Amino acid sequence: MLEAKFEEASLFKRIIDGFKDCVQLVNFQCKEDGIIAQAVDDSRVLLVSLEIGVEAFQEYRCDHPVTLGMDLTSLSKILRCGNNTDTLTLIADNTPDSIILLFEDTKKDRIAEYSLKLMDIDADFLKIEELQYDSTLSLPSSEFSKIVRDLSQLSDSINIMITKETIKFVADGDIGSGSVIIKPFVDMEHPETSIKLEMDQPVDLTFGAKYLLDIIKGSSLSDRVGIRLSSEAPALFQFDLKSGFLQFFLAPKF
Amino acid sequence: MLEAKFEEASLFKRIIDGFKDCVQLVNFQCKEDGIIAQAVDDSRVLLVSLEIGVEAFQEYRCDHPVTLGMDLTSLSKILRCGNNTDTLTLIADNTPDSIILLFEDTKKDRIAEYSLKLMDIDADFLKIEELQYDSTLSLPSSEFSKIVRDLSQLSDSINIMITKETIKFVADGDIGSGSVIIKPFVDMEHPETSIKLEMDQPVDLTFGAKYLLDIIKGSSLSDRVGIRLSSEAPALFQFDLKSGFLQFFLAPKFNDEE
Amino acid sequence: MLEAKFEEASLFKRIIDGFKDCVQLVNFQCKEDGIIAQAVDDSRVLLVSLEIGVEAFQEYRCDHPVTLGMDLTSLSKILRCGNNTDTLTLIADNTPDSIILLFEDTKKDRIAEYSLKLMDIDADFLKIEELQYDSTLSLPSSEFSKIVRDLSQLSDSINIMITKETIKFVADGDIGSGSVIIKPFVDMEHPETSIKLEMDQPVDLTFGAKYLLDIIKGSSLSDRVGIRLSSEAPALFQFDLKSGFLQFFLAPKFNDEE
Amino acid sequence: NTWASSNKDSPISWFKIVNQLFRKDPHRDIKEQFYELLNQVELNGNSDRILQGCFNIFPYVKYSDNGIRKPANISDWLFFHDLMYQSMYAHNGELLRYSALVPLVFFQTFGDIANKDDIRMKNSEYEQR
Amino acid sequence: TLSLQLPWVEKYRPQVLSDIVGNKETIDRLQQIAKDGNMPHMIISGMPGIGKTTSVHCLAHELLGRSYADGVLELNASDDRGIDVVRNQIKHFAQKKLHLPPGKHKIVILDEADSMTAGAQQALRRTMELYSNSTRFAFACNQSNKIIEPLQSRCAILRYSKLSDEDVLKRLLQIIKLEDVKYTNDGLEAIIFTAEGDMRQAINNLQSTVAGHGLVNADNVFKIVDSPHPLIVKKMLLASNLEDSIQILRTDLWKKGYSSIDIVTTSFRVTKNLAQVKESVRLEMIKEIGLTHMRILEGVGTYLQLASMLAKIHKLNNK
DNA sequence: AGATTCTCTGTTGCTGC
DNA sequence: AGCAGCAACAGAGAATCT
Ligand SMILES: Nc1ncnc2c1ncn2[C@@H]1O[C@H](COP(=O)(O)OP(=O)(O)OP(O)(O)=S)[C@@H](O)[C@H]1O
Ligand SMILES: [Mg+2]
Repeated sequence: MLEAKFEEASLFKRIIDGFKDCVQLVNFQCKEDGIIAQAVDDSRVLLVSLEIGVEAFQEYRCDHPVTLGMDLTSLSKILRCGNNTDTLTLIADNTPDSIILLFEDTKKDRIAEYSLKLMDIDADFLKIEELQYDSTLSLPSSEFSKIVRDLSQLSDSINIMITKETIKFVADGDIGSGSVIIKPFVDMEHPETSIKLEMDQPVDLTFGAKYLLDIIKGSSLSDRVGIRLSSEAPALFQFDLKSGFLQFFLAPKF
Repeated sequence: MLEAKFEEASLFKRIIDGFKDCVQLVNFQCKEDGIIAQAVDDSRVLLVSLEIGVEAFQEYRCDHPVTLGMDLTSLSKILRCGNNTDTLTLIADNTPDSIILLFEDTKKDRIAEYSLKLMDIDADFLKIEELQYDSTLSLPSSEFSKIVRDLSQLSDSINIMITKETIKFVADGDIGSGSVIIKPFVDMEHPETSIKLEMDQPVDLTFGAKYLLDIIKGSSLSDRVGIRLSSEAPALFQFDLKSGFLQFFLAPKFNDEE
Repeated sequence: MLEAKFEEASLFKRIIDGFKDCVQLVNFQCKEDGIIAQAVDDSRVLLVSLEIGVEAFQEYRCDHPVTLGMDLTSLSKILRCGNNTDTLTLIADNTPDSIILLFEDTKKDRIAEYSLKLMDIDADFLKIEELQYDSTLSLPSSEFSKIVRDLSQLSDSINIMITKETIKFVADGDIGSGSVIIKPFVDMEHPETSIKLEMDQPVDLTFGAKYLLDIIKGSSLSDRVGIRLSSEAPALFQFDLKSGFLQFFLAPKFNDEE
Repeated sequence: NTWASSNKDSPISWFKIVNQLFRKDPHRDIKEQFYELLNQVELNGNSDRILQGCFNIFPYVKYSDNGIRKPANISDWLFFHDLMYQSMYAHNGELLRYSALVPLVFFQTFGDIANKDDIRMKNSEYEQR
Repeated sequence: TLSLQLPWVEKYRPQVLSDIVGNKETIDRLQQIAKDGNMPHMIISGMPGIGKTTSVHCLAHELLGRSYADGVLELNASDDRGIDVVRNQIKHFAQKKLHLPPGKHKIVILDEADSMTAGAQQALRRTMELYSNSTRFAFACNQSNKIIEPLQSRCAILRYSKLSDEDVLKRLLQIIKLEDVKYTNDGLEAIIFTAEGDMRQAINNLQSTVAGHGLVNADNVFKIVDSPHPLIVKKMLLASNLEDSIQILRTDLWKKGYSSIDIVTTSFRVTKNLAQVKESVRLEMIKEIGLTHMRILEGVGTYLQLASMLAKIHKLNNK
């Protein structure tokens, strides 16, 4: 059965904010070691993959895995009742037709409970993550958001190019061209602002700006973002959670 | 004549915000003991009724009642000049073709004055309030707004059910069902957050969510909201003012009736 | 060549915010004593004229004037990368096909660089400013914005009337009429709130509210606004910069002329 | 006199097509004239207005008359057009291809060499509606 | 399988104006234009698959040389081509500064110009008029009537025609020589017959027959690419006896899976475009083909309705 | 913490097929 | 006498600045 209680409804709301808009259907699966969820957009260029370990919850009980699919729009519509500080418990039996969201305030006072209708989705979780990527980099997610928001205005394509000690984002369209160049650096005054880069091979990939814009939402879940690029596979943008992570795999433009 | 000066234009602006959208025409009447106003929506399921006593004003003079009708939209269009802190004076002669709104800053400086065209409406104020209602309850208005905003997403109908020591709001539609259950409680740490309930008879009524959404606007006028329900009449949602109140009477859905 | 470095990208962003919306094409020209820019709207009732002296920059080098025209919309689209605190350098060769905007953070870290395509515009800068205007007045720009925002709701025309020691803004339309009357006054408690007026001749001009609304944007560049009116020419609304100014010349309505 | 650029890029005013539908040239093959008129009616896309034009013009046109039957045969076509036009709002517009044929029945039935003058026309139907 | 090969329509897509076997007059015109320069605004109209997009692509490439990337603006029907795009992007490209040779100009290629809205087409007039000295417009459409007359007045009009048998035969022979394919005269004849002046369709059918059987023979072409649909319908309508037309409709069309809607609609086209019989009998046959269509659109589409339509057509032809 | 401005989304109206 | 595709305008929500 499904029985997962989040300390703050806010965490779940931000996680769902990440799937929001860019995907319509999400397939969740709870099990002994936590909850995972996957959603693929219609064009199949973006995969949103979530993992929340048992420790991210205030209470988690699972003696029998349950897989459940649902319309994200329906889910987010209901995901603004958490008061953020409310407690949220996800509940479902072993053969569910619905998923119950239970928001409660500390005191017995107010109890908002929802029963969301589920969709039947053929279980087919993808495992496209690579052992090694050509290049790996992490930087503050707010910085990544700005970089994406800058360039987006210029083109529907933003190119990411990596060479030794150099990361360069570029957009070129009708009104002109733009570029943002960043360099690796360790800031001891607070390392959450550092920019790391490990390059095994220079990379140069192009992505659709509309998708990178969907991806930047993860900033609200983590201070830093990890970006893993390869010429052999979809790029991975990852936002770590306490016991978990939200991952976005994006196929480069051919 | 009409001569009513509000200390802060803000109070009048929030009051009108309450009539806003849900009604088009409002009938005001000033008299010796204050100002009243009534507005009924086209489908006649909602009545908005206002009462402002003489003491709510900084200056009020009335030696001859005046009744005046006007388009709500026209009034709100003009009701964003108050700077909130501006002083507002409503002025009209005994046989008006217009209503004058006069906003002035403390110093003689900016004087914004408006002359709003009036509409002729057959004077017919309703007096549908009941002596006793089946059940009566009050709770923080922000809480009531959240309750309404939650459920609204699920259905066009929100049911309110009352049993001894239990108030339950429920919505059930396409995507599923939802409910908010609250219990009476006295909070001494600050009683403006308490939830009172006096039940003479269990009640169970359904209202059109679109209307409850119009009603929640009153939160901006009062910390608490009083809800009086009866199986014999429209429900009353009331927002108290200093010397006055804004009331919303809403007819329960028969099965399909807002 | 063009080589102008702004200490804070924010100043340039606010300046461009002023041309924004009301004009489509802007003609810039850098030279030995600074940068000027002019833009005229399609109906030719509004001219936006800028002047930034050499001292407004952290670094400015010019051994050869360059004139360049561009689409305002394209420029603003790119003008939200300044982080406000970023440093901004405008760069262009003597015969440019583009204008380079270079934003850099203090540290070598992040460098956002843009290459904006230019438009060819027949160089024809206007010099319509008058020696003397009938009346001249200055007042806080936030106050002027409020005055414009008030009246705008009432009509598409706002009249400015000046008589000895009196400035009066008036709008009159469908829902009624409004007016804002201000009087000259020196506030020593802080003279940036004073209202000065020098009248050589009473004036009474009407302007299209849509244009005055475009003009009020200059508040973000200066605490005060100077307004110069004449019955012989377009009115001048001016917002001073440290070494420079942003000017808006607006033609009075003939009876129907913005 | 400006019309060269019009012949170069502009089609045939539906009024000009209506007056051409009542004209027969004695020096050209009737089949070639019919295919030229079909292409002009199809290119205009406004078969309804052309037909309404034909309906207003046919009583004033000179046509060798035996017993005014020609008008009886054309009432059946016009009725066929009205059924087709009603069906265009109910069904996906595959039937639109047959709409160009009804105006050409006027050329077959009422086309005469006598009709050298352009008859001007109006819109009694909009006023009646 | 891991990857595919490029089709012969794309692989052997002409890149020089000499390789085009289309209309010789317009081809030499565009060749001389690319040789001398000063390319004017143009609108190329015609039918699908005759060398319209390839022609303008070759012209732009030969005229711009290496500056094709930064001097040519391609906009197809797959991209937004509304009033906003014409207002912002096309105007920014036309106003863009670019150092070009003293005989070249920036080219704006607009594929499928017959699909642009009226507002965009109206806004394009002054857009192409004020920048006609540094920006040129080339439209490629199938129906020139869909483009407004003001736009057609500012440009040349090139009407491309169908490709004769000789040109398509020569192009197919060149492709076979370049690909070393086993063929025969009757096979190429059947290919050209099933192409109907469509060079792209001809090359596609040739490549499909090659990859499906290896030998380009009339038997293979007919077994893979069924005979033209309109020709069997024409032979059915032009039948002299009712039983022959009924047998043709039964065996060739109904027993092979052709839907009744396709049969009646193909039937309408054949008749409209018929020239063997007179005008009045053609109009009567079109009238009868119409009632059958109305009955089939109402869901009464069966073989009996088509049989009755043929019977009524024969009764009309029965004097 | 509050107010103002900008951006995005939804709804309505108009035009074209 | 659908739809659709549209495009434009208005309203609401979120973010930034004072
Ligand atoms: N004259 C020609 N010579 C050689 N190949 C040709 C010729 N015309 C067409 N083709 C082939 O057909 C392919 C497509 O031609 P297109 O020019 O795209 O057709 P089209 O005439 O533009 O009609 P559309 O695009 O359907 S409106 C080319 O890539 C060639 O392989
Ligand atoms: Mg093409």
